[PDB]
Amino acid sequence: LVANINGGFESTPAGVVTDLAEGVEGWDLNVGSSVTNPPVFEVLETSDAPEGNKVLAVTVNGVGNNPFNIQATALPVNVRPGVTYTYTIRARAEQDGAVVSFTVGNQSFDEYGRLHHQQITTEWQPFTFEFTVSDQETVIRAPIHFGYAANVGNTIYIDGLAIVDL
Ligand SMILES: *[C@@]1(O[C@H]2[C@H](O)[C@@H](O)[C@H](O)O[C@@H]2CO)O[C@H](CO[C@H]2OC[C@@H](O)[C@H](O)[C@H]2O)[C@@H](O[C@@H]2O[C@H](CO[C@H]3OC[C@@H](O)[C@H](O)[C@H]3O)[C@@H](O[C@@H]3O[C@H](CO[C@H]4OC[C@@H](O)[C@H](O)[C@H]4O)[C@@H](O)[C@H](O)[C@H]3O)[C@H](O)[C@H]2O)[C@H](O)[C@H]1O
Ligand SMILES: [Ca+2]
Repeated sequence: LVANINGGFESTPAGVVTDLAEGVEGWDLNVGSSVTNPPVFEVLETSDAPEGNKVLAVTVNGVGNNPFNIQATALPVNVRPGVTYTYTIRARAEQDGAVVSFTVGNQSFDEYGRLHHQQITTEWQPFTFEFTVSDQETVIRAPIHFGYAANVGNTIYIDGLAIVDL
């Protein structure tokens, strides 16, 4: 059982994402208002997909006030208080030098854990951490943050988010 839905983008038709809010089931891709140069989100069919046939590509053309202004959040993430989950995802970038934070938190924005400010290379890597649901929440979120200025001009690819009981 996986806590998150559509973790590998296989539920979504290929193409540029034109409905950030609802166009990728299991995810919210809304952009913060402080961003003035829009990013591009695209579900890509590709033979190097770590799983299945699709990945999500995020082209960062500019940043805003906080790195969370360019983001992909998995939701809902269905969990149980007390349980420790393993988070795993695959990521790479068009150019070495990209930076991503992989986070999990509640609908209050309190975080349970993160992998902070990770360097992303041109080759796929698994990024993994454990976290415990430490409050009473059963429906949480998994925000991925791309809006670091180091990413401007780059494209970050993600696939295979799986949040699983340890
Ligand atoms: C967390 O602290 C980090 C710290 O930032 C690091 O520097 C450090 O080393 O580690 C700690 C954790 O151990 O920071 C989170 C934000 O991180 C991102 O921005 C800051 C940057 O330094 C960092 O690199 C980057 O990853 C923060 O979560 C954010 O919380 C925002 C709300 O903040 C309040 O409530 C939670 C409290 O903890 C804070 O003190 C309060 O100010 C929240 O902002 C809201 O975002 C809305 C949009 O949301 C959607 O898009 C962004 C997605 O992240 C989100 O899932 C989507 O739903 C917007 O509409 C609101 O107006 C805005 O307030 C951010 O979404 C959330 O990511 C952690 O709380 C904090 O512990
Ligand atoms: Ca996939």
